Amino acid sequence: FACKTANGTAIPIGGGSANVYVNLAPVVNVGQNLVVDLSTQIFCHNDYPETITDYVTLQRGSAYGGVLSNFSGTVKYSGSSYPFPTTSETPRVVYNSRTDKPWPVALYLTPVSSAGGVAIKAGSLIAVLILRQTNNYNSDDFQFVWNIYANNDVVVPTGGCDVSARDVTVTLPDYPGSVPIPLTVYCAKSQNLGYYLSGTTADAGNSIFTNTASFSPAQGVGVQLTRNGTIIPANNTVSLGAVGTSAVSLGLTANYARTGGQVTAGNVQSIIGVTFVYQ
Amino acid sequence: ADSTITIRGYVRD
Ligand SMILES: CCCCCCCO[C@H]1O[C@H](CO)[C@@H](O)[C@H](O)[C@@H]1O
Repeated sequence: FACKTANGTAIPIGGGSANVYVNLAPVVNVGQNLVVDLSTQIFCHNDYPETITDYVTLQRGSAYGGVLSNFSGTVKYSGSSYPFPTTSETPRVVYNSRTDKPWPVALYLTPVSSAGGVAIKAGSLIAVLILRQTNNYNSDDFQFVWNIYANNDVVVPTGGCDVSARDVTVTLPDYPGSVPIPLTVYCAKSQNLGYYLSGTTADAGNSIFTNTASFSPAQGVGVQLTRNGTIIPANNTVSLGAVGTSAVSLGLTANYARTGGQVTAGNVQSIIGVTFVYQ
Repeated sequence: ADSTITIRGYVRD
């Protein structure tokens, strides 16, 4: 009994440990969010399938690492879902063919927000999985420890909804003018969703965001967002109605807005935060 | 914040 990975590392007969580098594509599912499915990443085989049968379980102590350790989740091992980190060894999976077959493990994240997310830097430890192998022949009891590393920069969604982009940049025409903000949201299942804006503002209305450009900032101007022509103040929940699996647009358009005094030539920049909420 | 929008612009003359 031995194992291989897709990224080119293996653990021999007797067990050991190995580093697994995986491309992450986290998505929201209903009631739980997928972090990574390792069944296409890790494979094992039986060396004497005609005579011996290997028993493979997900040992206890299997946990998230790095930043994700602060979250509770579930793990799908061969069709049934168990709490993650595992506090108990899962039931056995039978292994009986020389051909390398998947280790059916998929790590999920329990939702905690509406559309929130957590940033994972590439090279980060994201999990430590322990595979315990035994048989019906002798008294063998081996450990295969898998250190899962993130191959890429990603945001793992922690909510029941997801955005088209976590960080957006749009460019206005030279003053005066406006431009649409392509930004949509979808949910794993139907949710009554809403969002509100965040940022530093210059007006009593709390709607005109300050120009925080570092070099040659144009004075007298700021940015103001609209939806259907209506100005959106900061910290005021914009209701979207029901949002399902189909992406729904936030309907935002960025416009210039005068702050006070003379408008002079120069750069304009405004960072605006968007937070989603259930209604 | 769940998402961040960066709006860039210029005033020319
Ligand atoms: C006297 C022949 C008995 C056979 C010896 C082969 C050793 O078995 C290997 O392969 C077995 C699975 O094919 C495992 O159960 C065992 O732990 C080890 O990985």
